Amino acid sequence: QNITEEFYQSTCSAVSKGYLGALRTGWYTSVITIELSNIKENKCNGTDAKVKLIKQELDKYKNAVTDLQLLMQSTPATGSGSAICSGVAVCKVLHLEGEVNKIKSALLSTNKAVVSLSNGVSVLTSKVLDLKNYIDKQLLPIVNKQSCSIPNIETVIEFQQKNNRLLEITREFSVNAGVTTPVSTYMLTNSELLSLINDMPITNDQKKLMSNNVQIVRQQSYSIMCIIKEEVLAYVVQLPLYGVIDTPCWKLHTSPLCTTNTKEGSNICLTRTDRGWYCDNAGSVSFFPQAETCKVQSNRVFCDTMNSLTLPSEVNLCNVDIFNPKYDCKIMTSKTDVSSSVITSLGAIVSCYGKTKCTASNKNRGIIKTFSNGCDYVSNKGVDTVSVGNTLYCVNKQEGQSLYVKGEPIINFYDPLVFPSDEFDASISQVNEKINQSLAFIRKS
Amino acid sequence: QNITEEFYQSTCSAVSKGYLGALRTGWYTSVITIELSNIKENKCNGTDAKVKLIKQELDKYKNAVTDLQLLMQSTPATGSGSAICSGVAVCKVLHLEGEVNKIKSALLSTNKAVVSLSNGVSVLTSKVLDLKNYIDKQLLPIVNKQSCSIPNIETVIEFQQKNNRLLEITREFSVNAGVTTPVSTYMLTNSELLSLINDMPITNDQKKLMSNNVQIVRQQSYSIMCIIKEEVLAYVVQLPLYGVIDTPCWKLHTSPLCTTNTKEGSNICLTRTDRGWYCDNAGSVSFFPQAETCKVQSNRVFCDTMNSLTLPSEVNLCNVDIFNPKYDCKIMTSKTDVSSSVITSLGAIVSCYGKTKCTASNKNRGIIKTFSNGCDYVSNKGVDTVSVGNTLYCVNKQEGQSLYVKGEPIINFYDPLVFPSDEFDASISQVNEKINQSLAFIRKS
Amino acid sequence: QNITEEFYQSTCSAVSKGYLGALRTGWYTSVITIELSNIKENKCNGTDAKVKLIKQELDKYKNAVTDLQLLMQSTPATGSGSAICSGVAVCKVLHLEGEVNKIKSALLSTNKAVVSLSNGVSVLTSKVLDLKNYIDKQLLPIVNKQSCSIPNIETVIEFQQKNNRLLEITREFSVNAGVTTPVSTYMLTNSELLSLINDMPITNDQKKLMSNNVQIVRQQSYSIMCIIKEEVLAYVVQLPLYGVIDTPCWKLHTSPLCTTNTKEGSNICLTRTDRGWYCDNAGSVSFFPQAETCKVQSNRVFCDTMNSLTLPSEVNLCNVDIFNPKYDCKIMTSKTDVSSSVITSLGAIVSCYGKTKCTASNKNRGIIKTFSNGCDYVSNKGVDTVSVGNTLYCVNKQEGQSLYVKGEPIINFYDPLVFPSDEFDASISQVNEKINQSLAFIRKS
Ligand SMILES: *[C@@H]1O[C@H](CO)[C@@H](O)[C@H](O)[C@H]1NC(C)=O
Ligand SMILES: *[C@@H]1O[C@H](CO)[C@@H](O)[C@H](O)[C@H]1NC(C)=O
Ligand SMILES: *[C@@H]1O[C@H](CO)[C@@H](O)[C@H](O)[C@H]1NC(C)=O
Repeated sequence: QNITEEFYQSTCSAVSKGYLGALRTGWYTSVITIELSNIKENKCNGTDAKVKLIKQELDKYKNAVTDLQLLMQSTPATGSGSAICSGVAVCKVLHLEGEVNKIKSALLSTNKAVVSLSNGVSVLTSKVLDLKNYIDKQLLPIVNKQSCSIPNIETVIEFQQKNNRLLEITREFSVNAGVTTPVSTYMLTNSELLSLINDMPITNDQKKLMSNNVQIVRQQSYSIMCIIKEEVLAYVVQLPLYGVIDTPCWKLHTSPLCTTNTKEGSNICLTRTDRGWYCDNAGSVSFFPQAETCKVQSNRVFCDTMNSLTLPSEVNLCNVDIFNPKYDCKIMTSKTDVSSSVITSLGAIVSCYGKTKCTASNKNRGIIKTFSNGCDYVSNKGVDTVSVGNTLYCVNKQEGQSLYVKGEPIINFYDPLVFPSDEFDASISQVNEKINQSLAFIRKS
Repeated sequence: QNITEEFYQSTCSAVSKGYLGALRTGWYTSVITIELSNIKENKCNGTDAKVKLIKQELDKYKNAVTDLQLLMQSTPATGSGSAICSGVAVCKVLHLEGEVNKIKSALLSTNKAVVSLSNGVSVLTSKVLDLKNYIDKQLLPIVNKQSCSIPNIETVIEFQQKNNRLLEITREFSVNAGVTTPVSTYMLTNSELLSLINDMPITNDQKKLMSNNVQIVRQQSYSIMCIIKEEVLAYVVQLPLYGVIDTPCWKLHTSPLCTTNTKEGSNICLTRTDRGWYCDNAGSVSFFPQAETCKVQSNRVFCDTMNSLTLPSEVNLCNVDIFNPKYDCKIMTSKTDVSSSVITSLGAIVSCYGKTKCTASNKNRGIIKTFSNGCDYVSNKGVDTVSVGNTLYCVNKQEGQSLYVKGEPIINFYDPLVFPSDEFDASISQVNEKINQSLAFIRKS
Repeated sequence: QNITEEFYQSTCSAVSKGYLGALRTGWYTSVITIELSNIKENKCNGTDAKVKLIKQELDKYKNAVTDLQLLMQSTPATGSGSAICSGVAVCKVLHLEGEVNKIKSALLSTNKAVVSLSNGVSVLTSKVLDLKNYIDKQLLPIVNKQSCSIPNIETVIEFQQKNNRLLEITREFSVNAGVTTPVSTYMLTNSELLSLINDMPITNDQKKLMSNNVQIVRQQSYSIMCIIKEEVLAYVVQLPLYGVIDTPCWKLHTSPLCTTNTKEGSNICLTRTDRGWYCDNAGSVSFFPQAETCKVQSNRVFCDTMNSLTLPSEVNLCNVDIFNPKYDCKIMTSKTDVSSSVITSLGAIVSCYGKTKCTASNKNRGIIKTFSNGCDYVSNKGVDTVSVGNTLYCVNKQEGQSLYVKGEPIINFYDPLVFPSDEFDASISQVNEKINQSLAFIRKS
């Protein structure tokens, strides 16, 4: 809906609210088959140029098959094993006798079909390429006589086009040990992906979500290689199921908060930690510390709970009262006052320290705001760029309302002499405990 | 010019000087257009193989267009938004009525043309592919009658070649949400890029710089997707403008500096921080902490100020006097004495501790130097490899002069009992303050 | 052989044993040549469509050559220079007069041949593509008369197929500054790679190792561009030599170990550091801290000593007695008790703290184990998934024996009041020294 922001002058942090999250909680697996032709090499008296072209492209087909075979003889472990049991379980059933034969029978007359496998799983199977019909109908009469028949030039071109997708799939499955992500258009065309979404047990509102964000769905999908057996190449595509929909989400931005004394060696700094994406999830908050685990489109966020930490909902109270006893808000300390800026969703935090020249400009008016020393913020309303030293950042021109929440910077409530200035993973109450221990050591002395 | 190095035995660090830097300070945007053909699907009585091949490749063209359309209906946010306002501003003008019509008129007779847009911007527009002329002249008489005309086999091949670039551009813009970097040869051929450089408002010496380093220019460029409207596919290429040229640059190398006592638990360590690239920039120093933000060719360095910190020029004094009061030189402390090596531009720093077997060899002479415990350095003059434990590093055979600056290791000026051994972001004066506080706690006790 | 595991309840860590390692200790270089045709552009009266197609593909060949030339005029430095001297040394010899002429003579009649170069190096050279013979025999009579001869349509297609590999090689060498890794099938086909392995000075058991793990070999190989000179395009492929074979290897898994008091602010935490792969190597242990430097297939591990640290073999004693004086086992401390899990090779460590809902389920039985607060472990025998908060991890279904080594968690031997709770790189004896210093400051007070 309406994206809003709140800059907290006291902690040098901003919160971008109003995003609707879609969290991955399940997987929907589907079998993608390619019917191949078991045609060991055949040699006939051949010289005409069309026959040579056919045997060359046919040799590229034979090698793609032996290569997928050496990929499946020994399958190297991947860093994705913790996210693919759903699909590996389908591949293990397919290796059973008769299971590849069932899908070969269901897709005998149609391209798409639901097939009830062993393990009681009603999976949706599909056949995106048919090389067995093409090689056996158009090519075998051409290489399985005493002397080769002459194929027309249209067949030579059509076979290079059809065989291409097999080769590109073989290239991707080979360089990535059978597990590819994102799922490319070679693994699944956009036309095949949307029809696959349409044939899923999800709400009509959920099909609209995935169909309008196909690139994000591709980036949160996996393609797993199964088996080459009985003239069938099968591989599993693991598509995301978003069990959490339209959940409130926000993004925390933090920047160093130092004191602005003029004598070096007398300044202390604090920075809030755990910046990133937060989403309400099942009575708790799902936090995403890595930056690439959440894709954003407009007001919408797509996260994977695979790379999240589960925190109590009281973690949001670091945003309204950082000194609040229900949650131990985390900070880091240092004496490292280098100027920097963070481009938020609707503005910019600027931490200006020392002699750094910090400013905010409009493209036609020029410099419209000069930051003094400390931590400050400017909205995107009327601002295009922000300069810190020799670096120019661009402000997001997204529509929304910014709110500047005035307050005394909390770094000023701390005595420099007893401050712990090198904590790398501390907490507000931890630092206070270090101050009580440094104050007991001076009373005693 | 002449690359030189200075190893500082006192701080276990080396500085590689003599590089000439080219820092990105601006962007030069250009519009790249592809004229497409609005030919909704047309069906005629067709069976001949050439007609089938044409309709298949034509179907691949129709899907590439609907896919670029679903990419532009909802454009996902990227981590590059802080670096692309220059190009997003051109796309927003193109969405105005009449603006795509202007560039369609300027490139009616020629491929390249400067076009004055709204917003007073004289951008250089180009038309690298013409599918509207080819489909409407060679293909439409073939599918827009009662029965399809038979196209010759040369047309079938020429259309698969021309249509290919559209498909590869669609693949890259789709998997990357409309923003690609580096800019591939599909987005812009080397022939098109060099002619685009030649037609820029830069010095003759600056065109020679970018033309001789096209791969680095590609790696520091962005390709942004604009709009598909009125049979025109437009996308913006953002090329770097190096406002800083031939500026002095240097690279700092640091390695842990420990004491070499024989009893474990009695050794302390120090390591200089902020290793990376430094360049003189507008009265200050631009520091690049990330390693991949600066590309090196010979004596030349290409950095992006987007990922830099602006530091006072006194930061260079950590290299000549680390105990110097004008700048608080930063260090890290530990008791972690593991042997390691750093390959510098003209030699190697070796931090040898414990029982580790450290050496420097020549390919035909063998081991020519055995390092004892502590931090040392060897030039590339006569040295090919350096071995630390079970690891063999290769020495850069670049020509230059190395200078070994002798001095007492500063770790020896510190008493172990009161040393702070676990600081992760400290400073020379900070550590001295921790020593004064630990010395007041023992006087008191 | 048999993969086994040991979970140590006292330190919240697990060790996966039984892997056989293959460590890279050497390089085997090979020259890959492509004979090109020096045919500056030639123009004849041309209009027929086959001639146009030939000149278009020929123009793509001419540009691929000028592009490889601008790549070799100025070669940008790469982060791989410390691992490629073996191949750069072959390129420097090839630039000598007569050296490219020798390999051009040895591969005049055959595709593969061993060639003794200057520098006494008996390298294996190969010629994977012949464009000089094809252009000069099939194309030059077509563009080097007064008017162009008409080539048959088979030649037009065969030239687009042959020229393709040159263009794909030019694309990869251009975007990566002459050094590519992994080595793609365009640089070296699987058929060419296996024949290259077969012709190497290695044991019959070592050829079987590399031939059965070609994708891992590709990922641990480099392709380096040499020179374009006298109608010859040469580039060096650096293949790994595994000097260490069948060496014992193990993987250490660590998870935070906190106390489980009910009052926040009274809990302390410890986590073992240096998680990753360890292999016995030449009387010491080769440790691999980065996760991507070791590829695993079944019981087998493939590491590169380029990114390893050499540690004494006593480092294994942190696994049986962490309080052991022969090695100072490393830990990190905090007060950061967030629940998490680590999927091991044969089970899962679960660090459950606070109100987090931690469990282990079987697909058909449901929740079979509920973890209480502290650090615990569950084997893969009967367990499919493990849930921590809102995150579901998948358990590896690999066969092996797990051993739960019971013991009191060592975090309970520490008094909270004097514990150092913010160390980021500490050691067991270091922390004890901080406790002795905090105990002297309270006796004194
Ligand atoms: C520090 O001492 C004050 C004084 O009584 C007390 O109120 C506060 O709770 C103490 N802080 C901690 C973190 O124990
Ligand atoms: C530590 O004490 C000495 C003794 O007077 C003083 O000279 C020095 O400046 C002090 N160091 C710091 C960092 O305050
Ligand atoms: C701390 O003091 C005890 C008491 O004598 C001693 O045994 C121990 O070795 C000391 N620890 C360190 C790390 O010096």
